Amino acid sequence: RGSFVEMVDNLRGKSGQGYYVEMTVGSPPQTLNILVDTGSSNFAVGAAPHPFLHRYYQRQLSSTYRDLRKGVYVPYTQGKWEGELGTDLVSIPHGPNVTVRANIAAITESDKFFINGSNWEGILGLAYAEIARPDDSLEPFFDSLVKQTHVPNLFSLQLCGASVGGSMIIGGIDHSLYTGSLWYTPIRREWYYEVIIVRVEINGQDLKMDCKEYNYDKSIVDSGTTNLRLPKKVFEAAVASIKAASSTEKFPDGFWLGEQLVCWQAGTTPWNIFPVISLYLMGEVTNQSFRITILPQQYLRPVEDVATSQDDCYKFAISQSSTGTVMGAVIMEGFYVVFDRARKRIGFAVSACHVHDEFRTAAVEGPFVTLDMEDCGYN
Ligand SMILES: C[C@]1(c2cc(NC(=O)c3ccc(C#N)cn3)ccc2F)N=C(N)OC[C@@H]1F
Ligand code: NA
Ligand code: NA
Repeated sequence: RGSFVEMVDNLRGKSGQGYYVEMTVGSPPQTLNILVDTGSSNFAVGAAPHPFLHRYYQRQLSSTYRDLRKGVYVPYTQGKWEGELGTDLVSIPHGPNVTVRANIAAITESDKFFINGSNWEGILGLAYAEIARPDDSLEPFFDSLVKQTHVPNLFSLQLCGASVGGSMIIGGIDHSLYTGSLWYTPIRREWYYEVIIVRVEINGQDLKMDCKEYNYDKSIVDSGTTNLRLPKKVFEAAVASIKAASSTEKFPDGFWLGEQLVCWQAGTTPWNIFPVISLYLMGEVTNQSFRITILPQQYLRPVEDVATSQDDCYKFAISQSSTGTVMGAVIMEGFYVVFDRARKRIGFAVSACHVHDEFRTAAVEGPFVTLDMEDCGYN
């Protein structure tokens, strides 16, 4: 408990491409890099020679592979994959020292799924069976891990943004990964890691929206999404106060819609004209909340692949949603995030590694008094 040196620094990534962990599947073990995703629930790996893939799972080489004789077809909003279900022995080399028999979807066809130039070739869905494909009887990896071993039913994520890195602590919390105190918000329902946002401030100014709007139709914590996505009506209001707060420069409207980059002369980004964003989350106690605050260092993402520009270019990375609030890598990179499944709660603490400056830092502060927090949840 509290100290897991072998697991610190076990994540890697490139900006724009997510955070992956090394895993092994089958006997003898095949090493694969696997995207860590708290917004889905299937363990799914490339299992054929798609040109974008460095490595893929070769079931024929594994003596402990068992076929389930069932296909799975998984379309997303963007992209899809299709695959064949089975089980096999799975370990995490920089993880707990155990091996478990997990479901694996061997991906045999995909579209707009793998990223060309990325270093990962599957996904580890860490959310709950309720959203597993094809249905909730396909037990997710972390459920198998907890059933089969003595690993405590929790994991924690420290995502360090821009090469990126971080730590996934499986079965525990490592106190060297955060400063000050953890504050917990209840998991409203076990499917996604769904939470409830009770108030939103831009530079300390309240948006003053009916709080149910913040959670329409849910709010989730998702390591497999880069952006902070906000429900359309909330995004319109939040961009409007952000534009106002940042008045002392003017940008094309396109910038705010993520339709254009903005660039500055290297080493001169004026962070200070951009406001901080705070989300108050439902706390553990009736009428009690806490707040997390992120910086423009989190929501202005650097874009390297600008082979038609010389300078320091950024994407505005808060965007409108039709799926509810998504607290993606934009939120998570400020924090050490504890997925405390055993107590159905998610903890946040200021990350010991988040990107900040001399004037402002990401922050997790409480308690605050907030009434009618149960009305904020959408039904
Ligand atoms: C399974 C799914 C998914 C995620 C990804 N995720 C990614 O490419 C990706 C990229 C950058 C960052 C960051 N920072 C996180 N993830 C790719 C394909 C997918 F297919 N997971 C989530 N959470 O959202 C969309 C999709 F459902
Ligand atoms: Na157990
Ligand atoms: Na600490």
